[PDB]
Amino acid sequence: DPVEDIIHRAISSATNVESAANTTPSSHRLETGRVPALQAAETGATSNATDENMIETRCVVNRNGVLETTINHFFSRSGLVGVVNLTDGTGYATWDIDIMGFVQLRRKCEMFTYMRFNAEFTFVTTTENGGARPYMLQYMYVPPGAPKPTGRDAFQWQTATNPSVFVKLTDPPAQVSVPFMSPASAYQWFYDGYPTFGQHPETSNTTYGLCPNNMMGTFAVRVVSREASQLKLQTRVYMKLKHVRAWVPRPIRSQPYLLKNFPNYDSSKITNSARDRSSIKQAN
Amino acid sequence: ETGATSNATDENMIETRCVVNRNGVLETTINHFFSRSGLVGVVNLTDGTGYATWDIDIMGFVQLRRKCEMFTYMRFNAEFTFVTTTENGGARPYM
Amino acid sequence: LQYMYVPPGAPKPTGRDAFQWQTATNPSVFVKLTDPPAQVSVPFMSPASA
Amino acid sequence: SDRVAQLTVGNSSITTQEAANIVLAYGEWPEYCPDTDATAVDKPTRPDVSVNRFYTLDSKMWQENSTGWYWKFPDVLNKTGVFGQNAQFHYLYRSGFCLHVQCNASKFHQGALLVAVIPEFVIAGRGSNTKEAPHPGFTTTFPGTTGATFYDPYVLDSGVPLSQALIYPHQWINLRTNNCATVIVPYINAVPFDSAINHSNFGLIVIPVSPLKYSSGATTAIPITITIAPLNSEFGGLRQAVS
Amino acid sequence: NINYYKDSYAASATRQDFTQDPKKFTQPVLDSIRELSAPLN
Amino acid sequence: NINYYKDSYAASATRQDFTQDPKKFTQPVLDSIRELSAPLN
Amino acid sequence: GIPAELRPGTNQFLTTDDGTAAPILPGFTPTPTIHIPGEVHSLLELCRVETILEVNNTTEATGLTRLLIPVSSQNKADELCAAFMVDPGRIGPWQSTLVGQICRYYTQWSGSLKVTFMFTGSFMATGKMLVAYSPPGSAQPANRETAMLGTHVIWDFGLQSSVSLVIPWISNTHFRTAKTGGNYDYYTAGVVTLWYQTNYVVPPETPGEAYIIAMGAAQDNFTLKICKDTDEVTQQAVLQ
Amino acid sequence: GIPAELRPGTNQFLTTDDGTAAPILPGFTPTPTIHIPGEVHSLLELCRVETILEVNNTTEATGLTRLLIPVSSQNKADELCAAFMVDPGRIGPWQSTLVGQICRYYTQWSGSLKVTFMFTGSFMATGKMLVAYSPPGSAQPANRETAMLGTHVIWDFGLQSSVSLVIPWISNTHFRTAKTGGNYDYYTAGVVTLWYQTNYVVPPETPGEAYIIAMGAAQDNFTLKICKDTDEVTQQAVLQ
Amino acid sequence: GIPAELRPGTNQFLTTDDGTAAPILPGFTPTPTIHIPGEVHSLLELCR
Amino acid sequence: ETAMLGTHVIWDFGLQSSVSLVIPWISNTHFRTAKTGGNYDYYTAGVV
Ligand SMILES: CCCCCCCCCCCCC/C=C/[C@H](O)[C@H](N)CO
Ligand SMILES: CCCCCCCCCCCCC/C=C/[C@H](O)[C@H](N)CO
Repeated sequence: DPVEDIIHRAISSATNVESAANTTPSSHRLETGRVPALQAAETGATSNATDENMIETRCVVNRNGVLETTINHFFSRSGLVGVVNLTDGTGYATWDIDIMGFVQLRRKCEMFTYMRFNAEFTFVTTTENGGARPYMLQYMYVPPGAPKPTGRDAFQWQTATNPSVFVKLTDPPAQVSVPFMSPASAYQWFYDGYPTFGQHPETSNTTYGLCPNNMMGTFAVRVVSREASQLKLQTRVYMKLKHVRAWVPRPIRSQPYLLKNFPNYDSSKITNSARDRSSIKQAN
Repeated sequence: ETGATSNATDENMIETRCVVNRNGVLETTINHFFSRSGLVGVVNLTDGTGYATWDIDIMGFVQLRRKCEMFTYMRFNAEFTFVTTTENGGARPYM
Repeated sequence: LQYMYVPPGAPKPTGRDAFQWQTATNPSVFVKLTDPPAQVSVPFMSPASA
Repeated sequence: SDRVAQLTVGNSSITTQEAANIVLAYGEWPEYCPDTDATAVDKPTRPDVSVNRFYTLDSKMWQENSTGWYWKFPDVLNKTGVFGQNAQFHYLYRSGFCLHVQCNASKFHQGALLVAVIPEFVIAGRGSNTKEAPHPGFTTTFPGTTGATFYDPYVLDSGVPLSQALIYPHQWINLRTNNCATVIVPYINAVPFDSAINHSNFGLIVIPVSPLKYSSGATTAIPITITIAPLNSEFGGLRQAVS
Repeated sequence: NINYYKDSYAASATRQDFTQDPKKFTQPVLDSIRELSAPLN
Repeated sequence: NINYYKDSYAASATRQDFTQDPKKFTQPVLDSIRELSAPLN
Repeated sequence: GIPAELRPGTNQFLTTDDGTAAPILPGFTPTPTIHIPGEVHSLLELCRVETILEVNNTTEATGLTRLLIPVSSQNKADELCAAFMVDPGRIGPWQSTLVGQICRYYTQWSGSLKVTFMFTGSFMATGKMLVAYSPPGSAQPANRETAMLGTHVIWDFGLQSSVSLVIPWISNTHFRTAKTGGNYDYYTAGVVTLWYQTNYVVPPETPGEAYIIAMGAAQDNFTLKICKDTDEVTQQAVLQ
Repeated sequence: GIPAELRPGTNQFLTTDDGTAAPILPGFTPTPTIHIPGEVHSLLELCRVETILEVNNTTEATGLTRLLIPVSSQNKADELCAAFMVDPGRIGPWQSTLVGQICRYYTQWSGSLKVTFMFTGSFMATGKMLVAYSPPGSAQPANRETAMLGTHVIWDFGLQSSVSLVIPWISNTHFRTAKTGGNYDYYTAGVVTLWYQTNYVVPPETPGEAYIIAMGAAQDNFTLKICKDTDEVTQQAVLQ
Repeated sequence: GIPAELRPGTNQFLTTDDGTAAPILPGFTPTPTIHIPGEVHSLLELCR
Repeated sequence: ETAMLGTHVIWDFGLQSSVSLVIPWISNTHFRTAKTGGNYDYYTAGVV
């Protein structure tokens, strides 16, 4: 009775798969019209020709494990993400928490665009000659907006609101757990965009690709003492990705790395993906 | 002038949509706000009168004082921790 | 000290402070000399059945 | 019954007689934002006819020595039509797309294109500096309707090889088999609504892998036209115009 | 399956996932193709 | 939810509070006002 | 005994940690509780109470004059009265509120806000005002035909001497990091420019310079995520 | 207290270990999840997607020419077109695939493989090709009468422009260590020599030089055992 | 935490001792067993 | 780029050698007077 036109699913299906797939026995095909070997790669789909329809196979009850290949068992292996150098005699050292600076764990994380995980940090602090001297350290976590410490014995080390860890050099290394601290719903490693409005330049726009949903703060460290002790330190920070979910896979890096935040490469030296051989007509 | 705040909700000012909100109001309570240990006193001991005292008054350091001056009456338990070092960093086996 | 385990095919370390010691995928154990000795368990890692 | 198709969206329709198939990106359809995932508290606008229709861009001539091309979405439609006016008055934005790349050639021509869709496609600079450093200009990152030619298509101008770029949603335009590629893409972002001016979600890319070859006497001018269309688009946060 | 804190992110790794769904990456097409037929007809 | 001493103050933090009552600070008036009416009449 | 093996994190002192500790006084029974009025249970009871903004924070006022916004009879139409950003946790008028001082202990606020304007002129003075919130994507609106496009409330002076503009929650992300000014203008939220709708009309023998006291609080869906230390404090000694 | 006694492995830090750790922020509730399309659950979703091999990895191509295999009209019969080893985890054409780059993070692969050839010539050009896999025990076959004895698929050019040779899993051991080239040729798997079945026949006024794009993926029974670090990466600084 | 007190025999390494140890590879599933003839179960099969 | 904004049909040459653009009835009035060219351009209908 009123205006009528105001009144007016998916494809994939997940299966719990425990072991690898089996193989059923086959026979020989002598008939026309039914062909499993001819494909069309232009349709954007991969080939679906199974090996029972190409050759004659046997019955194999397959008992291999598909457990270690999941994204939880692949990323729950802690690797180095930052090295903080402290020379005492300004007395302290800070570290902007950015794990895109070391290349063993970066390339594993660049397989995907969006990742949602918890972390588990570990701080292995030594001296420059090996370590083990009984001095006491303090590790603050400074969130974005909190005042960073400006002295060896400044008042920001009172630490009444934000977390901190007291541990000696001669103890086992300190280890905490860190939740999902981003304001978005996933850490994105590739942000094709600009953070602010305005006229963006042509020569050197250092803001392209800056994602402020990933900047998580500052990690500060000092030696808990009054008089300046004279000993050079290094901490090493190891991040273990746990409870991890990943979205939108992308190809893996093939060019050698350059800057932390920007995916630069040089165009004058492009390394080939496959190392060369003599000719195409021989295999070795 | 009535001493009350405004009660105008945003559904009565503009046209809104249906939002099922799932944000956490847990970390803002007064237990999770004050259960974070901060510095309240520094006791200096130079041996050679041989001892040192400290009148227990936490109104001397300003990080934890200003959090406690939001309220007039407070009733709590405490949990002290004593981090003792030397003047050059610490770790000498004395009792 | 640091004890890495390098599987067959993984790059062996070529320096005292090389980049293979970042250890983002394969296992490693950090332990001092003055701790009790480190101890792990290792499964059946052969491609055959014995 | 599979090579013939028609795609009617809005007041526009595309016919084809030599198609291959239609690809849904990641197996999902573009839809509106549900109430359990929305974070704004205003009511969105949904024009649904005036903004969901096939917009035809300009044509790119394909030659012997073409190194390839890339557009940013929704960058190319911020200045065309009523979608270009709703994406300037409104701060927030959400949509899907439906892409269609036409390229015909005769029975005596040969070659192949790779039409893929890359979410969050970040352009790299081309210098051997370790900090200053070179960064791409604004007309290179956000090119507009005229697109931009690749400098190094082997690494997709991002240090990432083309040989693995079939993990993205894609089709092929093989000139002996088909003449058109169709990819339907949902909304892929870490936030439910995001700005349509700062942030372009994905980038369409057409790269000729095997080159165009033809014997003498054939038609030398082979153009590539691209016709795109928003689907299930909705806006929010009304204000004055910012381009 | 144990936790000593009330915070759910301080726990160890959770239960195993055991699932995969390759049909959204391998065959993301509308007209579903069979194996024993020609994909273009 | 564990304690190793008989003294109740040696325990950890207790159960969560989950309640708030803002009507004693926001609207502490006798004549209760509605929203859709004029507050002075 | 039970064969145990130690893990990393042994012998450390995490400040925010939640563990037991040995009591000093066994058998202790404290002083009994009495009823004391006005108990808080969370800090979102305190962020809903309207407190005064310092909109007139220029270098000329220097005192209690800083709290109030002047109005008068204008010769031209279309004119502007005041303007301020909407950012709890930014330098400016919000810094003198309970919302703007509790959102400095916390990172990543979320939710709507509200701004209440009270008019402190005489009874015989009449007028109308336009109060407009404009979401980000541009600079402060230059005239009334631009600021009328955003969210706005037209306010008539009368017996009910107070209006309230409810600033909605329009955002792309669920949370805004509450630290802004540099490259963090990705998290800004907008302006509340005040415009003359008609005029400030006044009879003879009545003062032609009136004031407006502006207030600010948060709505019912306001939250705060990550607790940090505030930057409003300095110290250089022990307070002997 | 409880009488405990410590064991070896005390105070160590195993990187792959699975234990709890003390949280820094109590009472934390993160930002809620939304629906983002295309979630992976394991890496065997990524090893089934066909990506392009670089069969023409000579020292002459230098670019995007490296991906494609040339065909033309031959004067003699029986001739060879291309050849490559079957070893995910060996230097050569497999190194530019998702299979050949995820099988470098893992030791000891297992299962079948598949190679899809797409022909990018003109419509009027016809021909037939022989695609032969030969199990190990010898060198690359020298003529077509030797390579016809192994597993092979005869492919006719036509409207369906793609064939797929499914390389079966023929092995003595359950797993192949994915590092080979020296004394580890105990774990090699074979060659995929391409032979002309008849010819590349072409009408007049049609180009007589066509190309083939070769693709590669893994079957449904493909697994990977021991996780290690990849050798494709170098670093000599901190990336300032 | 739980108030514990240590005993003698702390931090030693007895070779014949029977205790657990932390695994290096989580989620590991080995190569499946086949039937190989002639399995021993004790050394008194060999002394006869 | 201007004519693509109106009603349009993209036509591919092939075995089906004919397309048909259906010009819809878009008008303010119910009828158009069928005499036009001067001041009667109030009743015009468009271009193909
Ligand atoms: C006393 C404890 C101090 C250490 C606590 C560190 C907590 C902050 C960690 C936040 C989560 C990881 C940081 C973000 C990951 C990547 O680096 C960024 N997304 C960079 O793009
Ligand atoms: C061996 C243990 C020695 C340390 C034991 C200290 C117990 C005394 C603590 C009493 C409770 C806190 C003291 C009172 C808090 C504020 O400083 C005062 N109200 C100051 O106004």
